[PDB]
Amino acid sequence: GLTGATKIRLERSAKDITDEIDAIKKDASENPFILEAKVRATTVAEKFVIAIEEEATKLKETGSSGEFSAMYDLMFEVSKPLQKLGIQEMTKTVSDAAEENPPTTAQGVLEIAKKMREKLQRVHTKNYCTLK
Amino acid sequence: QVQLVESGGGVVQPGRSLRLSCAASGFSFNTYAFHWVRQGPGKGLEWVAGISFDGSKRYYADSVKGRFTVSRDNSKNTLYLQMNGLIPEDTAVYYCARDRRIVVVSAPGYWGQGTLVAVSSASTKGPSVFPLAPSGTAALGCLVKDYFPEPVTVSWNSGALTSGVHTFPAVLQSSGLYSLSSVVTVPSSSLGTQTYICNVNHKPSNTKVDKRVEPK
Amino acid sequence: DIQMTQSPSSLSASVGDRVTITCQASHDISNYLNWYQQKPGKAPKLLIFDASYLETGVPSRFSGSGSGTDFTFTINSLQSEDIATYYCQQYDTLLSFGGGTRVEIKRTVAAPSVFIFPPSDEQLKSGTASVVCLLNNFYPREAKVQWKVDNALQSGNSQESVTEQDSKDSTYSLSSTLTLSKADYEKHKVYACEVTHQGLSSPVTKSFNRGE
Repeated sequence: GLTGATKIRLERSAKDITDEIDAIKKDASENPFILEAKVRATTVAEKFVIAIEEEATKLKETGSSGEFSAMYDLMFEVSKPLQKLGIQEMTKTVSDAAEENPPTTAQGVLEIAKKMREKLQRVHTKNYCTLK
Repeated sequence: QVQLVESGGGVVQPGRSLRLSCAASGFSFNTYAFHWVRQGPGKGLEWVAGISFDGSKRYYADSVKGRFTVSRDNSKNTLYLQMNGLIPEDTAVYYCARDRRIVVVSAPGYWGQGTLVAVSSASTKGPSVFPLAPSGTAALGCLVKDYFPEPVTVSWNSGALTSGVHTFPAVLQSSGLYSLSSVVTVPSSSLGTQTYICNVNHKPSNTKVDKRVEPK
Repeated sequence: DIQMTQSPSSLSASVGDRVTITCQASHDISNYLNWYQQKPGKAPKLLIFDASYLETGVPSRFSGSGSGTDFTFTINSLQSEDIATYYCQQYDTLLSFGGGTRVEIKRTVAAPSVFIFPPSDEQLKSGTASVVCLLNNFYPREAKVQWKVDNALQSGNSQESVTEQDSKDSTYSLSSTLTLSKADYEKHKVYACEVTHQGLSSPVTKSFNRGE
């Protein structure tokens, strides 16, 4: 699947989401903890989607079908702990986008990543603005 | 048109090794992840192993972790399951399944027919086939007796006869060998004009037997 | 791990009823839950995915609901062909199935058709005689098969096999096999099969005479 720095960067950025979620899960909607967790998780998750976008662009002319599909596989995997935090249809968002634009090319991964980033931003904005 | 065909089932002595394979055609084999699911006789489904679309991630149930390994070969479009140190609790019909979604590991969508693994020290024995002659509607059948291990398949008229067929579940006799009876109900008018033949197959012993059933 | 507990273990419903099955997950699994149907002799078939989404080609009468730990599977109007064992499956942590729910079909009482089969001449040459009694297309499953050789009741020399309930008429079929040696077969003449069922006003006996 993924090789080289693309493998290192994407895996680390995906692990940064699960580290923060595990941080919140044992650190200590109108609940001020659910609100802050969604803002925190979407911040680090968005960084991961940007890295997905950057690495796909870098691999546009040289990446293979299996490399790009592995980036979607990572996006699907990181959507599960994000959905368990209360961001519903997070998995469906990336899974439906993969059906419309299958991740066999860099452009296909970018389309998937665009919808994932947009979803993560709406959740980030709605929860942050509720803090007030 | 998706087909999945498992192979490699039969008798294996306890503590030995057995390998299972699964053919793919026809779909994009490299797109999908695959699963192994087994079902003991009369028991429920147990997810055993899974492998991602690339072979970079392999997952195993706690009951088989450290003892089973699953692999794929995209060039041959086949999925593999290595079973080491077999125990009688591994006796089951093992199903190879393709994932419902592309790329990701979510759920077994398309299944194979399954192959039966019998973890036993008993010897493989082919069955003896005897006719059940008939005497409105008349009934006739075949008696498949004294075989090991499961299963046997019984078709009528090489599959042409489908209505009224009742192939009974196999019973385990005191001898340790399996017995089964398959019967069919046909009009008594079609007794001296329609030939009724049952096709008995026992793959572990290479027993292809066709027996004519006629009234006495 | 994640423990999936399914309920009920089995149920009996009539054609047209609304059947409901529950899965419970030991931990939160969001909606990473699927529902499978395994008809007798067949491989499992996915009916509902992601706990509420009907798979393409599945009849509308099947549905699913739930998120988190409690899940529900429903058959709006149960059909005879719907007899199967239903399994939930989670994919939150690895994959695992529930214990399954057996769905049987309640129908009207049906009496069995009783047939008697003597041992074949070919098998008799081996030194063992098997006499087969067939109970065809009856409901309910509960039946009593008595073997009588020269009016003598038999026990311990027979084994019963019952087919799964039929997908079309929801009836069962039973086979009883009377096995004895060739020497014992040729020592007696009358071979009787007394059957008792809820659908018979009085027990039905099917008999033959050896060679006749």
